[PDB]
Amino acid sequence: AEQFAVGEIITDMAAAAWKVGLPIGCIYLADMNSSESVGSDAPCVVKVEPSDNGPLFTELKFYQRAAKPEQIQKWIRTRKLKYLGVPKYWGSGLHDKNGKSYRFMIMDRFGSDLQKIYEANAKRFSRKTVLQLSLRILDILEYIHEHEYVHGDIKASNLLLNYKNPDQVYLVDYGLAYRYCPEGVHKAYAADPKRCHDGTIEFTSIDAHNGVAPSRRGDLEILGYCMIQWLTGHLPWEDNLKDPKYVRDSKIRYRENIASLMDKCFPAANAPGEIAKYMETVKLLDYTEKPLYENLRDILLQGLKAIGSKDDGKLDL
Ligand SMILES: [Cl-]
Ligand SMILES: [Cl-]
Repeated sequence: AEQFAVGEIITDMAAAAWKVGLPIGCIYLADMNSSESVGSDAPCVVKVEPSDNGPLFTELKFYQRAAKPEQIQKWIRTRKLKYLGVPKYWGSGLHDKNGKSYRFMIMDRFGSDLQKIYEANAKRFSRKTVLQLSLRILDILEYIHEHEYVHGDIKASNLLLNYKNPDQVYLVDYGLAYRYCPEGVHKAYAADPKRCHDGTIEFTSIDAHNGVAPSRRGDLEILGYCMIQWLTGHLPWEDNLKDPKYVRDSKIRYRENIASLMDKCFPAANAPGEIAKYMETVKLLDYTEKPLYENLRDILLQGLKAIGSKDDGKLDL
């Protein structure tokens, strides 16, 4: 069912006016209201779903709580970042059509996802690329964690490049994001009956596989599996993804013996040292424990030193 009449003007709850464009979930190009049509280079998108859609409500709440343009900018200034890969929230509202109620949200428009680019590079990213991606993902994770949320589903298809700057990567898709710490009260080590989702099976955390709610260590664990996938094209459990108990068993055993994971994934060869160190540091975290993000970033910075490079913000894609 069509949710918009192309080129109509929609007004958000803050009375800001936007125009709807072509598709690019149900996502359309959007821009500020003007005499012009919305073009292919539009700086925004409008996400629209029925008002009873759970994920868009969850996502909207995340964006309203943590992604206000001046909230992000303040954090950038105070932590001295070049940028922060949390997309900006521009507004939202309610839209009725054909007697059905819809929710809509306006957010930044992006370029390509990383999964497309990974597959065009024969399912490899270079070590330089992986370290630079991971540093920026750590900035993002620290931010969202400090604002009471975990993502639980970090992967290359949820990483998008700035439309005007291909060295800036953004983490998208908060429809299934979890408020692990509402009002500073950490959730208990247990399943949340309100949350069904377990992340993406090849990348998800051991906590998720055990059926408990995702926490901060889980996000960092997910990023660890992504790094291996990106560097090598593979994960050990990739042929058993229809069998969750196998995937969990494998992740548990490999966490208990990280050297065996390194031998498995970097076979007959030295493993890049930063990856084992990253994983050893994450392994030390308890469920409720606050990560030492700077130490994790130091581990990756040492990997850049090791290859004759530095954090110059260049993703080399
Ligand atoms: Cl804040
Ligand atoms: Cl291959």
